[PDB]
Amino acid sequence: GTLIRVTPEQPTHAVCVLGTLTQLDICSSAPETSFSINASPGVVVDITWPLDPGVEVTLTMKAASGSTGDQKVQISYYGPKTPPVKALLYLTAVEISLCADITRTGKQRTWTWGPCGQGAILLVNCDRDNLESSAMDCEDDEVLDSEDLQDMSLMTLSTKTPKDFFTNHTLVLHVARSEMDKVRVFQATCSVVLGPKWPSHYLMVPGGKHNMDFYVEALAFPDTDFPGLITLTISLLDTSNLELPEAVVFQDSVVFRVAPWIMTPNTQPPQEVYACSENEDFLKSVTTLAMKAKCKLTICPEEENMDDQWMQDEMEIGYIQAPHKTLPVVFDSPRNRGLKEFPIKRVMGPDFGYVTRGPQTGGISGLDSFGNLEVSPPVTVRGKEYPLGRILFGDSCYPSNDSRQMHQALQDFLSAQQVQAPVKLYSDWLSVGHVDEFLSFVPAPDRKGFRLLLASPRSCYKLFQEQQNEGHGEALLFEGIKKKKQQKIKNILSNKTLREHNSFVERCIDWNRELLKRELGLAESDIIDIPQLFKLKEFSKAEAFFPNMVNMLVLGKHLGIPKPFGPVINGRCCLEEKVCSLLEPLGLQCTFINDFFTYHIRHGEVHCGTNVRRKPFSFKWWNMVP
Amino acid sequence: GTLIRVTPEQPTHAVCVLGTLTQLDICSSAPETSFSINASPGVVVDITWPLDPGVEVTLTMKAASGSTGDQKVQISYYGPKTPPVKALLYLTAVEISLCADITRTGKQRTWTWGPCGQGAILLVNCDRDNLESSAMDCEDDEVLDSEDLQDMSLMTLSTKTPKDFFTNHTLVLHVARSEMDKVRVFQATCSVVLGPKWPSHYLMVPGGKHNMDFYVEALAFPDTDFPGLITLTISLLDTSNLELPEAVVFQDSVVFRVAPWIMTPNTQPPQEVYACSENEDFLKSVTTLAMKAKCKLTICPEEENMDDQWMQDEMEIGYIQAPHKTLPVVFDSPRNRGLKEFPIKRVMGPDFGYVTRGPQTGGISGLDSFGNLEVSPPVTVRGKEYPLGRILFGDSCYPSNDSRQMHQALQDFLSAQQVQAPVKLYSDWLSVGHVDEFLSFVPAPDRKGFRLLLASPRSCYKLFQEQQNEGHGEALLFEGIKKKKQQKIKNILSNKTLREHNSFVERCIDWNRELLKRELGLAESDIIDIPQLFKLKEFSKAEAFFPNMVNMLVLGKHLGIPKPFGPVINGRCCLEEKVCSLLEPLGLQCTFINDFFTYHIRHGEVHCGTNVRRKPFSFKWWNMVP
Ligand SMILES: *CC(=N)NCCC[C@H](NC(=O)c1ccccc1)C(N)=O
Ligand SMILES: *CC(=N)NCCC[C@H](NC(=O)c1ccccc1)C(N)=O
Ligand SMILES: [Ca+2]
Ligand SMILES: [Ca+2]
Ligand SMILES: [Ca+2]
Ligand SMILES: [Ca+2]
Ligand SMILES: [Ca+2]
Ligand SMILES: [Ca+2]
Ligand SMILES: [Ca+2]
Ligand SMILES: [Ca+2]
Ligand SMILES: [Ca+2]
Ligand SMILES: [Ca+2]
Repeated sequence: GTLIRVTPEQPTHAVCVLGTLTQLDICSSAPETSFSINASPGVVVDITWPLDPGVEVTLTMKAASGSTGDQKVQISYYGPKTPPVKALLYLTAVEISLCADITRTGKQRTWTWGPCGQGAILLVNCDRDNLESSAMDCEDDEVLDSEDLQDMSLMTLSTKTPKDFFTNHTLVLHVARSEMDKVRVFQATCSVVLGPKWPSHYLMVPGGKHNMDFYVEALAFPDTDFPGLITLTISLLDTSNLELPEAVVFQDSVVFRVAPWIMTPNTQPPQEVYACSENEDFLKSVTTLAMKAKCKLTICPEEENMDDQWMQDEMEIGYIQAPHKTLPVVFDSPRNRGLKEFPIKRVMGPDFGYVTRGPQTGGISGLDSFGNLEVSPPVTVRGKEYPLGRILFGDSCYPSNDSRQMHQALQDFLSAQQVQAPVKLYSDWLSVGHVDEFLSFVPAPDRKGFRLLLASPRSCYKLFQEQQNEGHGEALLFEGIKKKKQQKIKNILSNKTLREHNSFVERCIDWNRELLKRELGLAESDIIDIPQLFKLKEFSKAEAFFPNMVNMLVLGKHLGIPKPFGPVINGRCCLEEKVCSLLEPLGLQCTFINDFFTYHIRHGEVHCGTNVRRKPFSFKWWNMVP
Repeated sequence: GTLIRVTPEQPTHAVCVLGTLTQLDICSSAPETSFSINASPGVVVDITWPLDPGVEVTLTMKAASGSTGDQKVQISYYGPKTPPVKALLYLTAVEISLCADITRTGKQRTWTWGPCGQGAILLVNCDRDNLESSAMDCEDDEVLDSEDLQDMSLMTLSTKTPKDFFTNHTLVLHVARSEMDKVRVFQATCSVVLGPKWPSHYLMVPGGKHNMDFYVEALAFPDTDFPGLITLTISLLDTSNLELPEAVVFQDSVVFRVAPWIMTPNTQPPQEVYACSENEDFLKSVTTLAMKAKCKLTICPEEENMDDQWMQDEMEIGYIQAPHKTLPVVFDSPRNRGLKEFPIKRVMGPDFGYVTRGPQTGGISGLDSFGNLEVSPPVTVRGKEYPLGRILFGDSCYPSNDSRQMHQALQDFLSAQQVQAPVKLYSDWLSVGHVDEFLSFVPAPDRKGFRLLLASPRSCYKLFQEQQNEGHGEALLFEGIKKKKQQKIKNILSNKTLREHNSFVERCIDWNRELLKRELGLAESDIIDIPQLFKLKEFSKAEAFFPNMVNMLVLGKHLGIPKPFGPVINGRCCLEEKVCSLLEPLGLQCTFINDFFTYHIRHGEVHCGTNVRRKPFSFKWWNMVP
């Protein structure tokens, strides 16, 4: 909005940016009734008229000027016996537009969510396209490779002005000081105009028609103290008077939203599998499973591992997504065990981003291991859509001196990525304490296109009771293993303290069942119970009695399930048969992997020993309304 | 939600909290068809029935139990040739309700804004009811006075259980560790159960009917890292098994929203005026003005002042408001000049809260003085209501090496009080740089019930030109003052560099005019221009040429306006006459106060030398939808 005051005493000179509302004040300095308005054909006035202040006169230009004051407005004041008196306005029209991909196609004042929303997207430049640097590309103030610009967002300044216009006007590009530490802007022809050191920059623009390209990268993910928006503004300054200060004539802005970090559920098609190298036959089995599922396979060796076999736990592979660019990004967990370097050294790289949260020298729990970080498949809940699913992570039921939690910095980060609205589940009853110890998700061809699997002592008691009823009470759990105390179905069933333990575990699992039902919108027909016994040991914390079968590797329809070594009835482990009877009808393929004397005995299973990069959702996160 | 699994093998025992959904799993452990359901009259089952898993059985109790298992459910399984087989469920119904003033009358799972919203309110306990302490009451972990509880929010736990119930159950009260540093909870009969040191506490509750009262205070205002919600939860634990861990049976919560700090515009009725004590006749004039406006008057003496006369600038008196309690609260500015102690020592006190932001040892601007902090009267803008008005504060147009801004910590705080959605205006062209240097708001009996006053060189040129046209060109500005270079209207008008300066100032004021028009919804008919000349001096920054009349004390309809000492035409200063002609038709009373050789010459005026506590809005902030 602009109000030009017109004065018969002296002509006025004004600039008019096209797309702006220019109005006239004709009354303030009127002489002494009536006025008339004559203007050159480039000017459209909307409004032989009386000198009433309340009546509005608006001026709109159709085209940029070819020279200063090349459009004219003449206001004629007159009365009953007064010769008409003229006020002169000389206008200069210019085109100043700051453009970005506000419609999110790859090419209002605010950023809005959803399919009818508006607002451009910025990716954090947290990958490493640069040769032999150890840093994410956005840690310096330079575009070091041409490929790096593909991660960046394009913004253009179009101007159309007279050839001499910037003799007396200057354009400045700026960002609030508030936001300068989270963005960097390069000018193309390729060097920094805005960023952490500099919140504004004077542009060198020639008169006429000109187009100037900028590349923009984010430096920070949305977080507790950063909602995720960055506004960049162009200001047009009048520098006509050599004594007087600059005078802002016009401001325009674009508002960017920083891309959130997004996880991928087990129901997204797998692309690449990870584990550690002893476990040679364990590695054989996942190697064939990866082959069957068409996945690239990467392995971390003893040298790099530093003895760390829990490839599930230091990292989580998500992705960031903008209309121009989608890339995988590793969330590196602060647990900083022997795998501490793996995400940094050879998961971070060309088109593979990095991020980490939490204290890095100590201040951590078991529940900060990313076996305690999962996501549901897409779900709709009492009408609210979660088309990227909901992050799931384990916690206690209430905070006590003895309870554990994932570090608040991690929880806060996950929440500030609004788009998979986290749900806290109860996992602290488990010795290790990870949600993957009692749940998994698998694809299914019907209902909602998945099933929630839950560990279930109920199902295993039922299974073993049926076996006994059919005469197999002497059947031995742990047939196979040369150095473990074997146990008969009869004695398993008659052990009253084992049954009490498993009643307590069942309760803990039931509590979460119902939590997932409420928060994820599940009916029982969404859920499969997997026969699974547990035992309490050390602080009354639960570990698995036999290899924890729910803690499986999901590679499409190909499943890597820990071999339980259950009672062999008619030539087969009945646990394996029960699992197969439950999952094969969904068209899933179950391979049972011996993880016993390498994973199981150190309190984890196949899922705990592996990790998977999966295909990002096709649904665009910005088309959600969180 | 709860799913009880029933088993003919063995009876089950369950607790049922009234108001909860209890469902039965009848199929899982059914024998081998059909089942029937018989229950005692206290139990209503909703559901001679087939053994289909998908058919749901729900159980609801109407009354609390008098003893354990005093309600019964019996499930009869049968078939074609099978005698009916019974499963037994023994239920114990209890009443566990956590209550607060969720309807906001003084007495869903989420806090919601607006007149049909829900959610209780918590005040920050940032006043000082305690005798001779220097601290806000919420800095310790004790209720030291009975009056202190009036600032606190009541929350009640009602329970109705069997007399022996808490033999095998325990209740715990908790808050996330995330939120414990921002709340404190006392138990009444009076000591702390929850707070910064403790996130949970085991309640001692007797069986039967019991009611336990808690008092809750907030410790933090909503801010960048605190959206302003605090959830407190009660968990019911089963402690029946002496070996096994506690087992959560039921959780319920109340969600509190912390009251935001709120400012009061000049259109709110005044209650108390502040200034500093030399200025004896300045003090006389405000003393009479306060008297006319029925205001208490408090004065800060030379000893305490430390030479600081700018009582506008260290502090801003707002208020916090809950259904049970409203109190004034002083926002103490970090400028920490000679008035540094005044807000702490004798504005903070009984039913007068305190808050401060920003760095306190150095790191400040002129624009952190609270002459640069104002609010508009209530306004509606293109349909959006701002029923408490919009905070207004001064800034530059873009950040440069030479621009100033209010400290980000202050801006962030003001924004996080969502309820007066701040607007940044342009004040950095002014030497001192405060929005009060160029705007004020006054009550008016018509349109929107106020006018925006703006300083206007345009109006003063017009005024002086008319004077000259009427023959008064020799009239002297500064008639009155014995030691200042007087100046004739003729020479004022003919000074071309003065006119250039005032053209630039006009532009800066016009820019804000239009900003206020957009952001506040104003039409010109909302706005009065006040004749005012400026001059540029020192960095081309604007100061007032004569005492800045817009910088006035608004006490209802009684105005304390700086005496301009303008040209005396027909026995009166024509500036004073012009102002009176503009404001008297609105029914305002103008007193012109000589502030010349005490305020004006040190770059400020009457508003700058004073401060006002005003009446809080009657509209309840929580009934807004920000
Ligand atoms: C399943 C999952 N995500 N698991 C990680 C759990 C195993 C791991 N084990 C050990 O640290 C360990 C050290 C020494 C002896 C035995 C086990 C863990 N607790 O993180
Ligand atoms: C109008 C308003 N809110 N004013 C405060 C402006 C005056 C004050 N003056 C001085 O500090 C000063 C010191 C020494 C000599 C003259 C003036 C200020 N700049 O804060
Ligand atoms: Ca770079
Ligand atoms: Ca890059
Ligand atoms: Ca790490
Ligand atoms: Ca890249
Ligand atoms: Ca994981
Ligand atoms: Ca206290
Ligand atoms: Ca108090
Ligand atoms: Ca202070
Ligand atoms: Ca009080
Ligand atoms: Ca103020």
